[PDB]
Amino acid sequence: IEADHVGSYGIVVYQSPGDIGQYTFEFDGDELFYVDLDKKETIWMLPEFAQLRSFDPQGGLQNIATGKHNLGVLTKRSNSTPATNEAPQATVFPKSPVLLGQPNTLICFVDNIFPPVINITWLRNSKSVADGVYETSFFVNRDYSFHKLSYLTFIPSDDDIYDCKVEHWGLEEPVLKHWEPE
Amino acid sequence: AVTQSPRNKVAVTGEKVTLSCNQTNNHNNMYWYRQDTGHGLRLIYYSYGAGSTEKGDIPDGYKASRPSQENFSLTLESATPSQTSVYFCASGDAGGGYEQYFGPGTRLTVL
Amino acid sequence: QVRQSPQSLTVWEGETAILNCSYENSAFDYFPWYQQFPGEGPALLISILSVSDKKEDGRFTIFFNKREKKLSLHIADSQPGDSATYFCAASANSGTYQRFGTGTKLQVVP
Amino acid sequence: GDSERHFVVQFQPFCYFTNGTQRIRYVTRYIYNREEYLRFDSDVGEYRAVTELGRPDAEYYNKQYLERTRAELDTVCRYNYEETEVPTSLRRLEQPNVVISLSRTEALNHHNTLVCSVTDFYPAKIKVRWFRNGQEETVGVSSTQLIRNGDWTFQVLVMLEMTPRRGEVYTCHVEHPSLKSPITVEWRA
Amino acid sequence: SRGGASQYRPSQ
Repeated sequence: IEADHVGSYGIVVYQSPGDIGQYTFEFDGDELFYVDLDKKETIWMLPEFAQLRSFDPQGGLQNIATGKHNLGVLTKRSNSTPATNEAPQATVFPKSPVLLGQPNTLICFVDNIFPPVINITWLRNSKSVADGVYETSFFVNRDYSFHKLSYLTFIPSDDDIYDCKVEHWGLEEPVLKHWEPE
Repeated sequence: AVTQSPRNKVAVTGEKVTLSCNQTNNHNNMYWYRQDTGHGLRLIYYSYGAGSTEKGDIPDGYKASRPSQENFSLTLESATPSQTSVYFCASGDAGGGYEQYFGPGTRLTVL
Repeated sequence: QVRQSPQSLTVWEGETAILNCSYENSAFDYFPWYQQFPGEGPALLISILSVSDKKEDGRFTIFFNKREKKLSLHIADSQPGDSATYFCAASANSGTYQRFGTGTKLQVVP
Repeated sequence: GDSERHFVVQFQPFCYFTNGTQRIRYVTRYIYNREEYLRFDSDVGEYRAVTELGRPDAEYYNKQYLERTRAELDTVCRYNYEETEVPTSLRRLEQPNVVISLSRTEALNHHNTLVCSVTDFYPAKIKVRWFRNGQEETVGVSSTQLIRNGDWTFQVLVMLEMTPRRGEVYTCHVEHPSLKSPITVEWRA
Repeated sequence: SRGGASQYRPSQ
């Protein structure tokens, strides 16, 4: 469908085994928030926003439960039809134009994710970097697969190379998306 | 068609009272209330029903347990006079905009 | 929170019993009234959505006033048998639990 | 449920807004794995089953929920837009950063590429153009599609194939809702 | 300021 604005208030994603779930709110394709199901807390991507609007985390928990319910009913009905593994695609690009010595952020956009289970990590020269890393929830795609983005803060150097490593059940070997200040 | 274990129970301060509930309606949600002159019904604990448990309006001094779809129990690990009331169990569809089905009730006295 | 104006009410069989209710959480969208007879638990009588402003079913009619967050249950042509305690509840546009009120006790004199 | 037998379900609500709230379309999609089996559509006004898999739900859903769902169009869609979007996302204005850079080496005659980087802006609507000595260039020009950063900002890169010369002035012109006046960046040999 | 959400409806 079409519009000037699109709101998704209550996207529910529940999967098994593992009873893995996700509850989010999207607006114009961006994450408003996701409900932390363990903390029972609404996590707004933009803090400022939380100062003006709110959402009771219980709404997410209540509906995540229904997700547990509908799944199963459907796993029983479908005659236990499992999900088919797709192969993720990754793209790496900087938030701002690269300038030697100036703080920037590297972004890894991973698309065509299905099912929504994945490990995305950063490698500075071939060594895993775990600090200064942020990850988004799973965004819904039109075809029902998903995308997700990961971020790495860093200082651009002539002596530094990067790679975004994606691990998924749809890949036979982890995918390394390479990137370096050109 | 909702049932509750003690339909009437009298315990002493400090005792570990445990009212239990049962619902055949095969509902996902279950609730524990308490009626008191001046407060009407007050939710204490509820469940999305698996092994789920959530705090209501007044959960202090209480703890609930939903071991299965049809069983939801309320537990006081140290009875208090302030807990002398009529407890109402309930069940309904996942939600809140859905009708809630109540049990008969349960009068409790600590002394 | 929910509030019920008539702390207590008595009317003679045949008249019109008006009950009042109010809340102040504009997010409330569903309001079900429960009826409780002495000895048993409460039970759903009539429920309305914030979408409409009226709902009828027998002698029972809910008058919902979106703004001012008022609400009232009218029982036209009273009748002994309608005499227990009535409860005005409400839930939000999120899917959160219902929140009841003080509850008005109605006595219908034959 | 033997070994690598993964199962998931998806609920995807949609509030499509056209011209503020003058027109709203509410769509609720029920997906099993990646298959949409049941769907509510305000246009249709009913819970029609999409595929076989959703055959058993239609009747029941229209019974138990039809009224509760139709209402969400007002209590969820219209409400969230006018009460929560208006003060937050619909008010977000982040200004573009704009810089020009050459792709190859700076010398006195090369078929290089000027890149105009327009970054960290919100919302999406934006206009970027290239000018050579005050005249707009549209021939060796190309821009990426809108790049969503995922942090509520976008960027777009616009390339201009050109051959630098003496006293030749290139300009990148950007117009965006967050700018009371357009931004213009200049580049010379 | 309190947002609402589309309720995910259970089956059966």
